[PDB]
Amino acid sequence: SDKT
Amino acid sequence: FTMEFPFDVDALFPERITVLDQHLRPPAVDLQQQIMTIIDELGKASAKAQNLSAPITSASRMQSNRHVVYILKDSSARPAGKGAIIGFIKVGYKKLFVLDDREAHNEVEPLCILDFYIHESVQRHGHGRELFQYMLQKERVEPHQLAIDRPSQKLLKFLNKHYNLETTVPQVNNFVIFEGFFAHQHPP
Ligand SMILES: *SCCNC(=O)CCNC(=O)[C@H](O)C(C)(C)COP(=O)(O)OP(=O)(O)OC[C@H]1O[C@@H](n2cnc3c(N)ncnc32)[C@H](O)[C@@H]1OP(=O)(O)O
Repeated sequence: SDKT
Repeated sequence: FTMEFPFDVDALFPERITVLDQHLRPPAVDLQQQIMTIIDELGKASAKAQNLSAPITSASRMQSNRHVVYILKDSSARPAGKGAIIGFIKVGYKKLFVLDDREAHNEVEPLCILDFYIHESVQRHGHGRELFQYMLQKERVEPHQLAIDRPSQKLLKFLNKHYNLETTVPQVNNFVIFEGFFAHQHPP
């Protein structure tokens, strides 16, 4: 995930 | 990001939806930097819309990953006469391990929705659905085969409304999947  | 740029978007992007990869090839005075600027601004706007402290989409990130971005231009005439950009969706395949409802961890490599944004002023005008449909067709995937990186609630409502998608087993890896994802399940 890049949102974490 | 206002949708408009100090250069001609219609000249840059002749097609309604333009698909770009890590090479950021202009469709065929630095056209590539025009594309890079559009992606940079889109990524900053999306981050702000999702309450993120920094962008997850940018020109440099496109160049260093194996993601694909679909950019929707405005098909109407704008007063300033140089076209405009409505929004984008960014996808990429990722290796994941996902838990099903039968206690199994499954190794998978689905197409993932990684970023998705339509300018605030023109949300709820059907542009998101148009862009999503184009992406499904080109990628040759059905909606229940997707994983999504930390979807917003807005996107979950969108997916339920348009595709009847319902979330399935929750994961520990920040991705969301929908009923039908697993081989023993059935889509909506
Ligand atoms: S995971 C990151 C997803 N991106 C964002 O959350 C960024 C902000 N939102 C957007 O960029 C767009 O609103 C997205 C989510 C990309 C959807 O695109 P559109 O707004 O163009 O969608 P359509 O007009 O095609 O479909 C409208 C239906 O989508 C859901 N929806 C849109 N906006 C909202 C809000 N604010 N709150 C809840 N749901 C929302 C709804 O199902 C909407 O249908 P309604 O009958 O109007 O509720």
